[PDB]
Amino acid sequence: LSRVKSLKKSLRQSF
Amino acid sequence: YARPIIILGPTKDRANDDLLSEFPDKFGSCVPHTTRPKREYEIDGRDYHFVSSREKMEKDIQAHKFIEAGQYNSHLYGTSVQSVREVAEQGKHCILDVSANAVRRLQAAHLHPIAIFIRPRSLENVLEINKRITEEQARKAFDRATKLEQEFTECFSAIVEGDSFEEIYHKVKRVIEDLSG
Repeated sequence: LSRVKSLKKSLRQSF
Repeated sequence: YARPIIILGPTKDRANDDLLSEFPDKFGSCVPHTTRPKREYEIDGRDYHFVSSREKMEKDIQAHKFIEAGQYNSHLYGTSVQSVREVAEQGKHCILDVSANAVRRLQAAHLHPIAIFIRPRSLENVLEINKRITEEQARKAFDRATKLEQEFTECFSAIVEGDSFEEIYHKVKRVIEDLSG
């Protein structure tokens, strides 16, 4: 898990 | 109408990727939303649905238009109910990389997700089905999977186990075939 896609990174701050 | 797929637990990302690559006619990805500005080579409606107004996307999140929503680097991202529906209606299973909270949201939108949990039998078993990680990382993955099962068990269509990723992948494919009736 390096250079993870931004959409997948957005899962780390979820509403 | 093809049921959307949410795989959870250790190795789910590898399972998601492999299904997409092996059966491009059967499985597909839906188009996410973001508020970030469009860049070169990106196409609205293909790479993302690009939202001009952050205020608009916040209202839509609050109106339950998204099964999963989040933020990164100052901008909003999310997976809309309508985007999943568009894939399902084209006859492809939508492979969803989303949290277990998105399952109840898809059900409430009457999209009938097939939710599959990959359950590690033990710490030892994590290092059997994932060869890329340390014992202490496997411990963290194991604790996550334990908490996920304790919380989300009622949402699962099925739970799969195995002594290798290959066996798990085989069982995952079999579950999707069975639940596609």
